[PDB]
Amino acid sequence: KPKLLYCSNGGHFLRILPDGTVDGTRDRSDQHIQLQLSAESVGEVYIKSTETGQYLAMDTDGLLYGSQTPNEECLFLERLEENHYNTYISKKHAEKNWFVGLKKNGSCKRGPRTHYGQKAILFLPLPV
Repeated sequence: KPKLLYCSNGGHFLRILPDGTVDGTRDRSDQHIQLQLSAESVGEVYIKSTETGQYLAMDTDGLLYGSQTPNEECLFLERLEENHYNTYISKKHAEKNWFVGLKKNGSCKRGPRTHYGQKAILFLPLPV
């Protein structure tokens, strides 16, 4: 079932825009925040926009983007945290601890600018 990913940092729902950009919005009515998570392996997931069919991904520099096709840069390691929120780390760059994150202003955070402990990397999955 689809779901929203609420980032406690700024209170934004993760959004994958049509142009391939990724950010966050507080507008629960946005059509680009309905995400479908599917697990390849336990703890590994693809995050897809049901509206545009794009997959969340992170390039070799830690930049989040919307990929029109599923590839290895779209695989994320879903990890439950003490607070019961989820952190999503790039599987491809897991050894760099590059997480999916949103700044308090709703803009995406770059992988290298993120690290555990940050409120920017905590997302609460909400089944629609």
